[PDB]
Amino acid sequence: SALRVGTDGIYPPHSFHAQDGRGELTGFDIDLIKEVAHRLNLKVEFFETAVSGLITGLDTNRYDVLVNVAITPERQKKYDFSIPYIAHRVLLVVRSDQQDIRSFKDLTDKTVAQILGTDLSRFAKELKSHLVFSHNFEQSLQLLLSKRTDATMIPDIPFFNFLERRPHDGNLFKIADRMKDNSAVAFMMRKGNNKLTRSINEILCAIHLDGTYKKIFDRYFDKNIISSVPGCSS
Amino acid sequence: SALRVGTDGIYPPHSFHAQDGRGELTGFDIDLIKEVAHRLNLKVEFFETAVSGLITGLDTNRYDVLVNVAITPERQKKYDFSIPYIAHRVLLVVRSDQQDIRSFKDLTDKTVAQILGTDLSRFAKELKSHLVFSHNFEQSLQLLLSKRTDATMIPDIPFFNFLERRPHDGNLFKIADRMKDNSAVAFMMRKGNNKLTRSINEILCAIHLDGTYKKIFDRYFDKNIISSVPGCSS
Repeated sequence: SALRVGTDGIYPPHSFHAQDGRGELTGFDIDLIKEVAHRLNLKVEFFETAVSGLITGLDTNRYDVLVNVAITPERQKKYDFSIPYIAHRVLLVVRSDQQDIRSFKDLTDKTVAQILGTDLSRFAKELKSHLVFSHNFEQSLQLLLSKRTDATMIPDIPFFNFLERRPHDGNLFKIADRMKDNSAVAFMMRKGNNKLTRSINEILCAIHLDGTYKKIFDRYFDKNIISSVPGCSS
Repeated sequence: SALRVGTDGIYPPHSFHAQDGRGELTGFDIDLIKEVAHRLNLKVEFFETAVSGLITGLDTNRYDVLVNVAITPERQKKYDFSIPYIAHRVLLVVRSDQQDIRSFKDLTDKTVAQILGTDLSRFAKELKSHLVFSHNFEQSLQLLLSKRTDATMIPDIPFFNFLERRPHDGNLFKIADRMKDNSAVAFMMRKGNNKLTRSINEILCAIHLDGTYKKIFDRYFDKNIISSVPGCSS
């Protein structure tokens, strides 16, 4: 019996292909949902889709779980989430010599790279920024480097992953601003299978309690920069 | 229409009576669930009940939500939880001149104060401590100070609250040990109460986003000492 998971595998360190993009799907969220599946005695099956098509596949029952989804009011009304399993902080990233962008408000009438069909893309359009649509976070940062855009709103997790992979490029960017709060991130499912949701939850707590959560987290993130969520009790 | 909430009102800063016992119910978790009920146009009705009977009362349908409950896999199997709204850290507290307790393992054959029917009382019993059952955290700590017990396992929130009330007392206690992670705390409901749980989650999100959570949190806690949990994103 299968746990069907939708992802886009061009998003290190969440979901990506080993061997410089040529081998097996791996990443924090990939390893976690695999462990979840393993402990539920389910066969995991992955299905890879461009981010703008991820929620559609969930809606039409092509798969049953999406990974690394930020909880928002509208999504909570329409879908079921797991307990949060990580938190990210939205950053405003610019070239290191940029001077006229000091706040999210400053993005009005500036050129900003975002991913089509994402909430940060929606935010940028609402600020009356000028969008250039990228296919993932690596490309948003490349568009920023190359001067196609003057900023990108990007969560900390993929930004710091880029600095870890490309340290000599780090000096070309700076954080101009950050959201005042971090954001809970969870697995997202269609409403109406409370049973699967409660099962994933119980298993996520088990994974915290036995040290496996910390193992997987420290494989992919630096604990001094990226926030974890609380553990559980027994 | 009512939201029935079970609580024991002798647990500052969570749930306690104003004017040293004579006034209305107040505290962090009380104000929070009042705010949630208010946004749902529900009248709250509180059912004061000793901790040993809180979960019993929920099972008995005497009320519909319990506040300040630690998530455990054994509870996640049997009950619905809201998204977490705070975290605590379990501390092993002894008198500052206690000599032979340096780890939870050292509690075997020690006398320890714990609250009847709690998970931490169960853990003390598993360690083969000798149990002195206490009626609440204040009594746990008073048992310790008066040398009627030699330890108590207590979460940081009520332990700091005791010190805030007694600011020359710092040096009467020491923290001998602490759990390795903090512990997610949520509202707990009967299993299958999925529409109430979803409503509470939506309202908790809304509270995090409009600054209400921060207002309530800061009324009761020192943000440098007590952990909050991640925010929801707009």
